[PDB]
Amino acid sequence: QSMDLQGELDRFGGISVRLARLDALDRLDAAAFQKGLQAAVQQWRSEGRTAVWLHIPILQSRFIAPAASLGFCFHHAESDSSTLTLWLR
Amino acid sequence: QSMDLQGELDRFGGISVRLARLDALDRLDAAAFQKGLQAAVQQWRSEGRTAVWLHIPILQSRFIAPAASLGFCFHHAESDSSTLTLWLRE
Repeated sequence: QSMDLQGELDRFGGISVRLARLDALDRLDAAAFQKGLQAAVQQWRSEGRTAVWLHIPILQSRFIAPAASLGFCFHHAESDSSTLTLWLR
Repeated sequence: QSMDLQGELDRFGGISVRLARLDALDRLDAAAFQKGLQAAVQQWRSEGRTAVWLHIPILQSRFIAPAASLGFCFHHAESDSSTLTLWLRE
């Protein structure tokens, strides 16, 4: 198998990933994340999820560009974190 | 012989740095940017500038965490770019 992103389903059929839960110790390599996020996104499409949300603390921003390469864009940012989203259907 | 960050002086005595300008070909190493940013801020602080605003296209987000390590925080982030800031007047 492969990387468990610990996605939380919301009431609108969407799914949320927080990097503070997934990589609590800030030890996760960006390329490995890209690989896990790519595989997760493929899975979440074929189960008819509506959207994916990625919440990324500022010091963990290494995860943004690889997410972006997969379609994610900025929704908003607080001073110390950002939230990215990918619309699915 | 420090790296030129190609800062743009605004009308309020602050500096804008735009990664679309500084690294148009998307070839600049994140660590090299950090070292250059650090030095640039020393210079800007010494010359009494107001603040720094960093504009960073989304695919170039490797530059954020290093900026953050020097005290920058998000100002705004939407769509395919984000903006970071560091207030210099203490």
